[PDB]
Amino acid sequence: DTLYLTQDLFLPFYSNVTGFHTINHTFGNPVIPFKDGIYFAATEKSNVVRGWVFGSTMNNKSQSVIIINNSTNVVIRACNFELCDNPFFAVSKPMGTQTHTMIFDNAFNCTFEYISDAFSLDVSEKSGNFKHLREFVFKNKDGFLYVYKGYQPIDVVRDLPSGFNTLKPIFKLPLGINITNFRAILTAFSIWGTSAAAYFVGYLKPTTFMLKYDENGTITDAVDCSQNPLAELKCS
Amino acid sequence: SRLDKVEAEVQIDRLITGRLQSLQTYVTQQLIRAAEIRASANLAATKMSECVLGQSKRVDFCGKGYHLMSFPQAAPHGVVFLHVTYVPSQERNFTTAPAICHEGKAYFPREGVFVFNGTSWFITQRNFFSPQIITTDNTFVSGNCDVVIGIINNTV
Amino acid sequence: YICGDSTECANLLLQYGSFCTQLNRALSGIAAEQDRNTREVFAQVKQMYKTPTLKYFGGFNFSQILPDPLKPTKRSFIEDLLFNKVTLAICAQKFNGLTVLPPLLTDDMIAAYTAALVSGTATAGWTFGAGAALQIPFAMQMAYRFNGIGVTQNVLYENQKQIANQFNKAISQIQESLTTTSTALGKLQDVVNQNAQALNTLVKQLSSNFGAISSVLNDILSRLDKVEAEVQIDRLITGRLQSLQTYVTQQLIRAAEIRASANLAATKMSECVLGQSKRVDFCGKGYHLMSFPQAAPHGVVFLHVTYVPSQERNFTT
Amino acid sequence: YICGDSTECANLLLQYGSFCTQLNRALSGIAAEQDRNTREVFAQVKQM
Amino acid sequence: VKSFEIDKGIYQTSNFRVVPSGDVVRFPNITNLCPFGEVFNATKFPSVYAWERKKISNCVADYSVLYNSTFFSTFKCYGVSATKLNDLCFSNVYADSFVVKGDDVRQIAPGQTGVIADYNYKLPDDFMGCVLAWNTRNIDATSTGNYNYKYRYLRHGKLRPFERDISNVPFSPDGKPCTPPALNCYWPLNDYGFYTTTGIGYQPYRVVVLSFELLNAPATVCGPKLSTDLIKNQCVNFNFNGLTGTGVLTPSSKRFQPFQQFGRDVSDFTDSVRDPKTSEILDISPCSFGGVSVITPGTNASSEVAVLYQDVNCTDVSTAIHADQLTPAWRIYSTGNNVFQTQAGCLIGAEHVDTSYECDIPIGAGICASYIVAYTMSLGADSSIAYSNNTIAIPTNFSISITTEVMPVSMAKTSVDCNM
Repeated sequence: DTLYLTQDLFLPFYSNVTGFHTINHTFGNPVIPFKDGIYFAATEKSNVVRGWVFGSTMNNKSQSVIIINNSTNVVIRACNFELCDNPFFAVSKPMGTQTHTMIFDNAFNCTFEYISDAFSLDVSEKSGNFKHLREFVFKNKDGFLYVYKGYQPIDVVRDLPSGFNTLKPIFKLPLGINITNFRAILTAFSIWGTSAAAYFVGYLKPTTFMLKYDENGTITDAVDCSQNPLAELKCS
Repeated sequence: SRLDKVEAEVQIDRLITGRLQSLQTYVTQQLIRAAEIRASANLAATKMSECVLGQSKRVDFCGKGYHLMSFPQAAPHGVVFLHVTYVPSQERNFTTAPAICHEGKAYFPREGVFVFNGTSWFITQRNFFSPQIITTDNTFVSGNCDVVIGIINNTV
Repeated sequence: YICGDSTECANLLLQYGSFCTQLNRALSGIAAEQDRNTREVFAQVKQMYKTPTLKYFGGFNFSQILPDPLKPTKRSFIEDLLFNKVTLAICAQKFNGLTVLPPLLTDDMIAAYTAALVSGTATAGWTFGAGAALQIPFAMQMAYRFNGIGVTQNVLYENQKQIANQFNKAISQIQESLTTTSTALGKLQDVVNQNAQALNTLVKQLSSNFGAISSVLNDILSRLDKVEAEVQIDRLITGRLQSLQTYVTQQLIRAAEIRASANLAATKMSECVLGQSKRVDFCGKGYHLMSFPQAAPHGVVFLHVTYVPSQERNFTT
Repeated sequence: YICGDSTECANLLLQYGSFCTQLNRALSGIAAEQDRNTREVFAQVKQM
Repeated sequence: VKSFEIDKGIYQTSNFRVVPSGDVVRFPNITNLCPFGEVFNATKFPSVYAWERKKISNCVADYSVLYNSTFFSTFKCYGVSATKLNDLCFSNVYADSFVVKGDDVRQIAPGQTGVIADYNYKLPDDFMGCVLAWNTRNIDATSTGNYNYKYRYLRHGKLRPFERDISNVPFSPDGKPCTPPALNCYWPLNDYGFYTTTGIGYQPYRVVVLSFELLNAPATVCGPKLSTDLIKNQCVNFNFNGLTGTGVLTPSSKRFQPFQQFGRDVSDFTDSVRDPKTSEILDISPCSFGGVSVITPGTNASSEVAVLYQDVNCTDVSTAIHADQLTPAWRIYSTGNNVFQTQAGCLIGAEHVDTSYECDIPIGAGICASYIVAYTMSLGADSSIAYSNNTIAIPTNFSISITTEVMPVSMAKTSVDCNM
């Protein structure tokens, strides 16, 4: 039950969204610049969007990290990675078995590997409402790598709904690599394929926010400072 | 005695900074006391120009009574008044009429209240008991005999 | 407040003289002056009267002004509205170091003083002050208050019912214009908000560094060893001492302003309430027929019964 | 007034807390009280 | 007040506080022995451009092998001090090792990048522990030439804090993957030159940077202390994982989130904690404080006093005096009676009186002392007047009452020679 002004790299309110609406005609997996921490979200059906390749020049001479799933557990390895023009998840349509996880091509001068706790995870193709919805923050600070997490069940036609969704501090990494450009990894159904699902990108900016904690200890409202003169009046 | 050079200037800067903060604290607090004491001085000049140089009818300002006189006296770093007041302390219980209906029309006394309807005898003052005989000089023509509470006759 | 507690920071505080004694003397003097303010304003009654429990005199009814025994509180209802209006911003136990001492004159005793003043205003004569009372039946009172105004006595007894209805509708419009309304109780809210902003600013100055490594004691006291630590603790003590001295000086200035307003309040309660003060635009806005004090959170609220004449003819002279 | 302008002196000023906010609140309060003084003295006329 | 004669009234005096009784230290039950005999004593050490970052966690560090030894050349700590290093519990301490000359240790600090310590190994300015370096001129140094370990000296720009590059890029001022040794296309690599009988600045040093990741979890790495039990509802001392102090502990009513360890309030104070062995207790660290204020009759009529403890509830006071806990600990002082109402606190040495008097001495809230007694207050002479109709009291006789009234006009005209 307080109000806590803090200066920290957040997502600004109301700002621009680089939406990637992939369909069976549109294969959305380009290279994206990192630029001091990003936002991420994905309206999905049974967890397609495992995979993030945070690189420098996206080739063999670039120390990069990979955050994927082997359908059982989160696997994080950072080493020199021969990054191809399309690494893909060969997810079958009747079953969903990644037979050809072909990502770790070669490995030399390796410096890191981490395997987290295993948990239940769905792979194969589904349809219906946009029940699965990740919201991640891939933040860079003091050489570390910060990865947060939060969930919200939605049912939207094709856009990003409006509403607050608090995130929670899962991961911290000791890596320290020159993350300038990156990509994501999707699943190629089986000829590739996805369902009517999309994933989003937002950029961070160092400005001041006023977080309104409740009596139970949960954010119910946040107010940016650098948005509106009424907003800086609120956080002043 | 036991210092030589610039290491001494650290010590002397500490002492100067501390004594300067203490002296500045003293100057600020004396300035606030001077503001309070000039508010009291303006009260004193006001009381000596109201009470002493005349008779100030404002209530419970000069003395406690009704302020008959006032006498200033000197004092060390101040002034002491002697408010000659007027405290009336006895009480009777007399009855009243808020009007007089003599001939068929009401009479209010002198604006200057308490008609003395102590069995319809006199008209007195507000403060000191002083009966005066009811005549037409002590009253005035007022309307008709329709808005009264008490009744007095035979105003002669 | 300064120097949270360990052992040795206390020695570094004692090496700045007797500033803690100065600040305690200044704040205790401020507390005593505010006790004197509440004694000066309210406690002008030697002879405390009782509420007459009749409360209807020619139609001049003092409902919601004099308290009622049928209700559990000994206030009145307008006092309840004024107590409900001013928001705030066992024994409390917080380790700021700060506190709020309780006032001397209790709130129910303040309401008893105000009920005594209103009851001795309505009952108990006009000679109230220099003496005790006169037992004047309150129509004779406002017949007398119609003589420090330049009108005759023909106004009141010929318009008894009209002035009674106007007075009761005026009290009822006060009851309307206090409840669902807004900023026109703003001086007391400004007092409470300025005190809360000063104290929260002091707590906020606890949060900040003043040039040391970290902004809190007992957490620097882990990773420090010796005299290099005394530099950091001297920086923190000097900064917190300047902030506390700033607080004491600004509270002393606010105390000077609030005792000027307290002397105005005591003057108005000894002019307006205890008589009829003919000086123009001091008590009310009209010609000041009566006056009624009411209690308030950290203040006082008057009700100046004035006399506003509003019609005009055009006669020759 | 304090800390003319560069970049880093501003950080050294922010390491003294919120004194600039205190002084701005105090001087704006003084300005508002002087506006109130001029309204109290002169503006006693409703009907000009 | 520096006098023998003392006039009648509440006078302010010193401040009381309950001295803590117990001593509560709470570390987690993880007990393990650190790899400090391996990370500080190893055979293979990398170069600067591939500095190794070892996760050291779930251990109990000793912090005594770093001190009782002259083997270390430069032991300079930055964020912490030396002797009180084993008083804290850290979380995921990281050891950063690399091998330089005798000159680059001068460039290892927050700031002072210079020549080699900018392109190769960048330090932050806040999150620092201790930087340790020792001489190893008898292992790595060969007089005929040790061309094994390299660094970089040509990179487009600086580094962010804790950032590392291994990538052997064919350096060129315009991108341009070159074919060296062509003109304006040099290599970034270079050898060290560790020799035996060379200068001191050309001798091999092993630099180990102990980053102290301060408490981003329930703590794992600790020092050799002894975790004791808890003592609730009694003023004790503290040593938690990263927190000390002095407090009165009690079970909470919190809704504390599982990723979380500390519980600060609306205005930045601790007020609640989480025990390292599955408990979530509040922290009312104000055991008791306030200020005593001696009620005295005036030293010319009586000499029996009464102490007013201001912010208490007369349970910590009686327990504190009968167990001798207070900081103004007297010698001739006992407690037979204890008046407590009107929350301005304990009043030792007084008696309730129903017959209210004219409030000689103003205790706190309503209550007033005299003589010693402590009644509430007589607000005035109680009265009730016959308020019927037309009967009216007129004063008949009077008096003249010359009452004094004192006004100050001018305080002491002072001046200060502000050069003396």
